[PDB]
Amino acid sequence: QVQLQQPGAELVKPGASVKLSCKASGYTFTSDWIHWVKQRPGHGLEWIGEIIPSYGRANYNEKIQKKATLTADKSSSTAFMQLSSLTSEDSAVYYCARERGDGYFAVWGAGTTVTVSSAKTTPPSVYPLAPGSAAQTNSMVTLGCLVKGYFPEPVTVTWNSGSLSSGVHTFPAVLQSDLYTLSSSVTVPSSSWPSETVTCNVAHPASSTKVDKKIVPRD
Amino acid sequence: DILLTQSPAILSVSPGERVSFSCRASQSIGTDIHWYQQRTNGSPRLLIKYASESISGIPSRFSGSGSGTDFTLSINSVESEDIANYYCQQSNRWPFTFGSGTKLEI
Amino acid sequence: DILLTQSPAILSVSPGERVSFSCRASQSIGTDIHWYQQRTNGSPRLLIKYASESISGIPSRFSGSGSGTDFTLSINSVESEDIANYYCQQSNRWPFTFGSGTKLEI
Amino acid sequence: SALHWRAAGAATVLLVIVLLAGSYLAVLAERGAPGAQLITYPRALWWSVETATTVGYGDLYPVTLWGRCVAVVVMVAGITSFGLVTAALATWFVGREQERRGH
Amino acid sequence: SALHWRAAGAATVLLVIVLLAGSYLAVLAERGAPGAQLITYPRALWWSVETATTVGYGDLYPVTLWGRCVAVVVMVAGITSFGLVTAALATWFVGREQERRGH
Ligand SMILES: CCCCCCCCCO
Ligand SMILES: CCCCCCCCCO
Ligand SMILES: [K+]
Ligand SMILES: [K+]
Ligand SMILES: [K+]
Ligand SMILES: [K+]
Repeated sequence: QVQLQQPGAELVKPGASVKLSCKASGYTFTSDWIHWVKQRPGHGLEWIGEIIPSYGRANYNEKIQKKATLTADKSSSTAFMQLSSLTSEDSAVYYCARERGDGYFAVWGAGTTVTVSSAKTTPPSVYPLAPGSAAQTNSMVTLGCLVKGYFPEPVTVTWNSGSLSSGVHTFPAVLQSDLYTLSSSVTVPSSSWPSETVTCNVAHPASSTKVDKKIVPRD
Repeated sequence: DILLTQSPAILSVSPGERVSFSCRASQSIGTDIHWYQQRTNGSPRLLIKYASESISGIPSRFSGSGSGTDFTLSINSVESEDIANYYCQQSNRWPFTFGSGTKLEI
Repeated sequence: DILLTQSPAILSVSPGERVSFSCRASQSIGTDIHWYQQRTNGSPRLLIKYASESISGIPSRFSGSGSGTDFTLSINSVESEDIANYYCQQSNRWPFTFGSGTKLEI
Repeated sequence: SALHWRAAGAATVLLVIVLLAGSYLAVLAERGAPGAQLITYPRALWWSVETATTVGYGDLYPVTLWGRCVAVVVMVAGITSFGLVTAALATWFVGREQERRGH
Repeated sequence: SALHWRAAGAATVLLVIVLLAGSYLAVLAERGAPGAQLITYPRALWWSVETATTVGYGDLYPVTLWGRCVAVVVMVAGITSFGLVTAALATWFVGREQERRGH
């Protein structure tokens, strides 16, 4: 089971603060340390700090301006990272990771995408992408879904609740007018569709929404 | 603090070919180096610990070697699923630090 | 004797921008490095001790980091009053020695 | 069982406790100090043992105030414990010699 | 209080005095010698302790004649003091065993 659970996203207005959480399960030892790592888009991994739940002491990277304050709740096995007075420079994915006191990060959380912006949250609109009536199909057929007008990142797109993974491409989102847009592609044998259903599932953490859109041939 | 240099930043190999990622530490760190794999939009995943120790669940294809200041992560016969960014990390001295990463291109 | 190299000798930054002064020791000196500020016609003033320890009376804006041979003095959001010469000094081995200094220009 | 044997046994158990606690506390005291090497538990236990026996190779050692205080406790506990074993052995020989003399 | 306990206590107090004096004198002897590291009081006290316990990590040590003479005094004081504690413990066990035998 997932050893470290982190929320998908957090939108923060410039100057405000946010408290990220990391719920741990599995074996827990008095020697465990919970680490936090920051990663800006297209960049590497940056160590932020660590905390030992059994004692409550925290240490921080001295090379960077201190934005975080780490705490831990033993009864709920949850570690927290309070980030305060954020700016766009603080926008990034923040991972939590567990170290058994022996130097390596045995496991990592899925990461929390933090976006520092004044813009407002907006759920995505999911539209179907089915071939036109004049499109000639091969032994395979390509379908998809358009996800536009959402903010902030990210959105997770799966096909048939995840049962369909092969032949799937989800393109990086593009930012225009304070809103993101992306499409996801799926290819299945031409014979299996529409006989066998194909649906895309779009989850938008920031708005706590998840919608499904069945892809059917045009009228 | 220990600086971990990973060069080249990008490594291009042909399918089924053996590849080697480099990690050099600014000072001797014994065998206290660990390697992680991070695929596009994924979280980091431990591949090798203490320079050459295998992790259960990781393909035998992956192996590590070295001690002191120079380390290597090797993949015997690369395949598509190995396309990702690879990072080294040291735990010899505080604070733990990460290398800047190397991308594998096929 | 330990040689302390401070380069560049002059650092130009825009108002409110973060700045970092560099100090490299000819050999490893742990965290036995201290930083001083000296304004035009003024006497030196201790800013940071043992590489990263705060001194009461000094603005939170000032911070230090590093260990071994490479050290850094940082100022978050520089302002006019920070215009001065900055010197590092080591106390790991006898005799104590000073770096040649870096001037902050805005 | 005579006192010296019981005290020797007790000293051994206490020493093992000090080694484990010292290992835990050394890591707690040293992480956060740039350059420190006594920062993972397995090698910290090794360090505690080579400190308690007074061997002190120099491969690992504390650089902080609290880590050094922990080290002093480990040192004293080790010296005292091995010293107590010596004292117990002496008592044993003394008792045996008295007998051999008819006392 | 019996002699061995009083002597043990006294030895401890004397050792603490030697550690403090040794720390002060080590810095006095070492500053002025190019390359010397035993030159600030806090680490000199740490050095005096790891010397008196005979651990000797090698992180710090005297390079001058007078600093080395100071070190020898610290070493001898530490060995003698811990040795005296061992001797006191042996006396205690000996006394207890005699009793257990009805003497
Ligand atoms: C024996 C000395 C006390 C235990 C170590 C405490 C460390 C506190 C954090 O720095
Ligand atoms: C125990 C040796 C005498 C104390 C040290 C004296 C140093 C004098 C200056 O060099
Ligand atoms: K010894
Ligand atoms: K020794
Ligand atoms: K050595
Ligand atoms: K050495």
